Amino acid sequence: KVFGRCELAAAMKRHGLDNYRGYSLGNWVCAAKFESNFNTQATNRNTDGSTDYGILQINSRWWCNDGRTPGSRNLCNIPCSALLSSDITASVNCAKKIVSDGNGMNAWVAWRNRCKGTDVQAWIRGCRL
Ligand SMILES: [Cl-]
Ligand SMILES: [Cl-]
Ligand SMILES: [Cl-]
Ligand SMILES: [Cl-]
Ligand SMILES: [Cl-]
Ligand SMILES: [Cl-]
Ligand code: NA
Repeated sequence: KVFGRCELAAAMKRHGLDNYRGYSLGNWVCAAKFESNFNTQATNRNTDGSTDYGILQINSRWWCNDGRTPGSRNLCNIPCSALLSSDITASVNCAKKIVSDGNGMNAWVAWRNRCKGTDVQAWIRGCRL
């Protein structure tokens, strides 16, 4: 599923991301834009052999099991394929674990390079929430 901007903001708000670990909802929408273009089906291979999955590009090195990243962990206790669902529940729940790990939203390279320090409230402007 390819979400619209406000549609995703609403889904994220309902699943408790707004101000989760102090990150306002715009930060999460901005991160999803630039990680996946709001597409739950997005996948990208990394150099190390791990793959990033879903709307928040969650990596199989640590967070999910894809059966092809040897020596990796599955800290969210989910198949990576669960992160590609039109239902963002699994992604949001695993994102909460990531953002709690110590590095905040710096875990998301697109967030650090394209969202951090910018006017992220723009991403939820005009939305009904
Ligand atoms: Cl929308
Ligand atoms: Cl947009
Ligand atoms: Cl915001
Ligand atoms: Cl699994
Ligand atoms: Cl959803
Ligand atoms: Cl933080
Ligand atoms: Na893994």
